[PDB]
Amino acid sequence: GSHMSWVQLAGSFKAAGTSGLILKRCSEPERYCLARLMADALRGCVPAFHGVVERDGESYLQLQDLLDGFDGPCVLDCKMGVRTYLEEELTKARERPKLRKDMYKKMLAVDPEAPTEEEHAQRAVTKPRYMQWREGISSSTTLGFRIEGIKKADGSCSTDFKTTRSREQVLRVFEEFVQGDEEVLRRYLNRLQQIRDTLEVSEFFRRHEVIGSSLLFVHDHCHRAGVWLIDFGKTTPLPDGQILDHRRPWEEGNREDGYLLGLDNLIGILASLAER
Ligand SMILES: Nc1ncnc2c1ncn2[C@@H]1O[C@H](COP(=O)(O)OP(=O)(O)OP(=O)(O)O)[C@@H](O)[C@H]1O
Ligand SMILES: O=P(O)(O)O[C@@H]1[C@@H](O)[C@H](OP(=O)(O)O)C[C@@H](O)[C@H]1OP(=O)(O)O
Ligand SMILES: [Mn+2]
Ligand SMILES: [Mn+2]
Repeated sequence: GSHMSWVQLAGSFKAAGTSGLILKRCSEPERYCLARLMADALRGCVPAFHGVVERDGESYLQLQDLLDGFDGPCVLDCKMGVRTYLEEELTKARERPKLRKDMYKKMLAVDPEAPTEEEHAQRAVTKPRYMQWREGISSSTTLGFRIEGIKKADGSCSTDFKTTRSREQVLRVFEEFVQGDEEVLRRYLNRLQQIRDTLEVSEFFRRHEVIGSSLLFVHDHCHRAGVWLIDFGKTTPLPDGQILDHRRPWEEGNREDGYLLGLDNLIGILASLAER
């Protein structure tokens, strides 16, 4: 049905006046990206962007509500890429470190031996250090994606995936998500194959570093299944006609995100599940 229906039964999102739409707090990087994407090969792989609206003295993206076509949708959010922070965060952490006390807490909780003696003394870590740690205990570093959350239309949700890392651990999350619906799994795989094909020919994709975006998997008990790319808040244009392959390893300077390494692995796991 609608994401704000789920929000109410359970941020940056607000109910839209028009049926089938949702509002997201406007950010300049994401507005720029959605405008380019409506004219790109990837047009059909992202939510429709209808422009910006003002609601209580604040700018919102008018987006397609991806849940609108579905009867009580199941949603899985997959964060894509081997790297999940911009390179400029590394520069800022060196010259002008913003110590994050919150990120220290989240880290200790998962692994008490993870922080350094100095981080323990600071009770605080830099964003890049926190994000690099998150990448390594999840599947991000090795597979180039990670499961972030699952939501169901009753309000039922889980974000308990921070140590979901191995190929087989990831497969078991998708296995439980699709609940033996062969039609949903087949439609997901067909959609991911067509998405990969579109990304490989996209003018937008070859010219942009795609960081912190997700693949949103949506299905219902009527066996309807869709997948879309979302969240272009950290997607940045490459300088002066530079391009990425989105598969080669990230080395500070080269701006590689491993997006397609992730997608390749995600397709392989779903193809493996389908043969189980
Ligand atoms: N167009 C959409 N239609 C329906 N639901 C959406 C849409 N965009 C986002 N959502 C929902 O909102 C969640 C958060 O989306 P998104 O990542 O764009 O926002 P965010 O505020 O940057 O969140 P995060 O900090 O987790 O990255 C998604 O996982 C999904 O459940
Ligand atoms: O907004 P801050 O806290 O600076 O960063 C969050 C980070 O706290 C979060 O960690 P957890 O997912 O909570 O472990 C992962 C991302 O949502 C990240 O947001 P960006 O993707 O960088 O915009
Ligand atoms: Mn996001
Ligand atoms: Mn985000």
